Amino acid sequence: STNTTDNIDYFDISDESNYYLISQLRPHFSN
Amino acid sequence: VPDKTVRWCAVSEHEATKCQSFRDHMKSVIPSDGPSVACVKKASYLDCIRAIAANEADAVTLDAGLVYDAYLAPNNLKPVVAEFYGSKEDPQTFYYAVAVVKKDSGFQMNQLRGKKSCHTGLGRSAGWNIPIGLLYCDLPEPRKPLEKAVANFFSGSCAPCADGTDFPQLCQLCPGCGCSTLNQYFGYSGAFKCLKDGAGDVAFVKHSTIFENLANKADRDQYELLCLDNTRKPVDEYKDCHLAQVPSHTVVARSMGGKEDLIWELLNQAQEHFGKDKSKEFQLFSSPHGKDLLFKDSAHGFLKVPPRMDAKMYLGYEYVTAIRNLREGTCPEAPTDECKPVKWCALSHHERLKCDEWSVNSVGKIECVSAETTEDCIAKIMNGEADAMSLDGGFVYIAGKCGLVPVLAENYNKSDNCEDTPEAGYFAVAVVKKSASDLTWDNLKGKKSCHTAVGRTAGWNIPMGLLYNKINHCRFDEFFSEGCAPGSKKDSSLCKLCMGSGLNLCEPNNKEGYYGYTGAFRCLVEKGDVAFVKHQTVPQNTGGKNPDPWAKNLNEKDYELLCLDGTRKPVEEYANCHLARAPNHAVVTRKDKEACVHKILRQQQHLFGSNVTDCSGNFCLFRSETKDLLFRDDTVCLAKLHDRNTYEKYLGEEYVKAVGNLRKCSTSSLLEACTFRRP
Amino acid sequence: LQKVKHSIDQVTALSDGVKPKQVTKNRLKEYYFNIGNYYSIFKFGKDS
Ligand SMILES: *[C@@H]1O[C@H](CO)[C@@H](O[C@@H]2O[C@H](CO)[C@@H](O)[C@H](O)[C@H]2NC(C)=O)[C@H](O)[C@H]1NC(C)=O
Ligand SMILES: *[C@@H]1O[C@H](CO)[C@@H](O)[C@H](O)[C@H]1NC(C)=O
Ligand SMILES: [Fe+3]
Ligand SMILES: [Fe+3]
Repeated sequence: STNTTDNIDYFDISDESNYYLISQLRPHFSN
Repeated sequence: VPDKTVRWCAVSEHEATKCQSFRDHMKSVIPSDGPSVACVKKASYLDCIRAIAANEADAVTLDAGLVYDAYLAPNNLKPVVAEFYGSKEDPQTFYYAVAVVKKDSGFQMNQLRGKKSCHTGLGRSAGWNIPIGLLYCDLPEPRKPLEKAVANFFSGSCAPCADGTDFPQLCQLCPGCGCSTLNQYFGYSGAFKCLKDGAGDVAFVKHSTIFENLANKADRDQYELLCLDNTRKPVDEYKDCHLAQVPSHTVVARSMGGKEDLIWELLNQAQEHFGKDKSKEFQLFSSPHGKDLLFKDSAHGFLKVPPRMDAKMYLGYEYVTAIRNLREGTCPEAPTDECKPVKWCALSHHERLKCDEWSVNSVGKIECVSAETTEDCIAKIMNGEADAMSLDGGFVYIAGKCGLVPVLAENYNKSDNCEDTPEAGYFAVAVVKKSASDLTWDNLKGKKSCHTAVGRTAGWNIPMGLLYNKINHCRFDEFFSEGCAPGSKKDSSLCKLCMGSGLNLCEPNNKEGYYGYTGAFRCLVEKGDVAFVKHQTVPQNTGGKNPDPWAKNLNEKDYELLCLDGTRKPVEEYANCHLARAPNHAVVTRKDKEACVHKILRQQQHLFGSNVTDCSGNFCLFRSETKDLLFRDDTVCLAKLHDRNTYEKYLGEEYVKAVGNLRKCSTSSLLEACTFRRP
Repeated sequence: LQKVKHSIDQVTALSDGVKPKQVTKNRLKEYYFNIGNYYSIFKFGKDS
């Protein structure tokens, strides 16, 4: 049945200031 | 709750107005996730200090002399952000306290009695504590309470924040003493206004005040300052006749709740945009309606206070002793015949037993106060709870930076005349085994290392300096696979090989089994590949001299100590294989207790020293149970130091340079805290 | 989920509210910038 993972775009990182969060989803910013 | 706004104190409506402007213009450049300012209004500084203590405010800026009123119980505040006053090329943390008077008034410092005086506030540094403390012991008894006898010494004065109901003479020039900018005589500009209006004859300010208020050179040409040795002097050469130096104004905060990182974030991002004329629109260090609001006008930037430095270390020992003896009112006599007993410092319960036994075997001249790590005990010598201790040169360097001098040294070679003869110092070696004959000083990478402790000479400085020349990395957990270096951070592998448990792992004291010289030798015997110890470690531990089980089976022959070129040479001749000369351990103390520690220790070592045989059944100061308690076990006598009592004099040039090549790499917080003092 | 719940609580918390009709121009600027930031957190939080 299910043996693999197709989606990875939940992985992310923010800045060192933790002010801006990047997503791998579109459009990567709330701004 | 946004939970990142920083509430703040304002004293009056002018400072509240500058607080609101500061809020509006600091809203712009910071993101909305970042910190923000909230303005809380109080009536004086004291209501603000109680407000921060009762969690209604978070920060305020005040003098050093009010930091002494701030860190007392139940307030328990702490300085967190200092500030510098010079140009950005040379930051100056201190500033100068001066006494500014009208021209040709015709009195020196001795003829000061009964003149009208203008003080900048009750308890502030350059206005109250330095001017009163200079002329303090000339007042007639009773000195207590202070401001009563000061109120009799002066014929009318203005000191803000003093009690006008209980004392009228302090509030004689000023109509009613008020702790605000709303008082026209409060502050640096207020005291100089008290001089300019002619209501006062002398005003006490800092050096920059007359340059701030006056812009015409003739107005600088009239007013004068009086000196310590009773001369007049013009104000432009203020470096010659300053009364005393003082630390900066400081932002205070709570001790536990803080919060430090958010104040430093906010004031840092305010500093880069608004402080030194970066924007013409808003100014951080000036305002049109009032001056000296929220900060000084003479400040030019902020500096972070390191996390080890509290208030009592921030003010120094001399200034805390001055404010305490001034507030209580003792005016000391100091006969040099008698001496109070010495408060020796010990650590971690294996030093305390032998210290207390020495306190009873001595008649009473030695008393014991203890700590848990040696960095706490150096600070405990600095504050005043302790007097002297014995350190190796790696910590005699640090305590030499903090302001301590070495008095006596330890000799490690027997002679008929050892007390007068200076010793050249012991050697630092690395020890490997015969079973691992493939080892070379050229290749130590990925091999297991054993150290004495972080910061010591033969264990840390001499090896990692040479390895710092070879690797060019500051970190040493990458070059070595594992090892045991006590005092390191818990996250490194250098604590992953050590042995003590539980929660006593890598604690730099005798609770760790691998601490010291002999403990590092147990690191080499049990789990290590190389050890870094002194050159005499193997003859003491091997040969069946230790009654411990691990050391009786060890032979002196099969160990071997490697040179720096790559040659493999045995233990009996250390003079072939030595990394560098290390200086001896020394006894350090403060400057004022130099003579008494000298006399008590020489008088004390003649009774309990090295000539005492039959050690069990009696007392020995130097002979210990193989753990080097309070001294190193091979110490024959304590050599007298004359003409060489300074860390750079005693330690010699090559070792000081060798630590100076490791200057950017050391991670001890106490060195950082003692190096913030230097401008 | 924490960001979504906080943004909903902030916007509804402003809709509780004192409801001022009159603001200053900079107050209008941080006003619109503020609530636009909150709704931005809501949209990004939804897709996440
Ligand atoms: C360690 O001390 C011993 C004895 O104190 C030193 O031996 C010296 O040997 C010379 C031989 O000519 C004598 O004249 C000296 O009187 C001895 N004593 C001193 C204090 O020099 C030995 O040289 C010392 N070794 C080290 C490395 O310090
Ligand atoms: C050795 O110690 C004993 C102990 O009382 C003392 O009498 C003697 O003077 C000491 N000798 C020297 C040379 O210091
Ligand atoms: Fe000041
Ligand atoms: Fe040492």
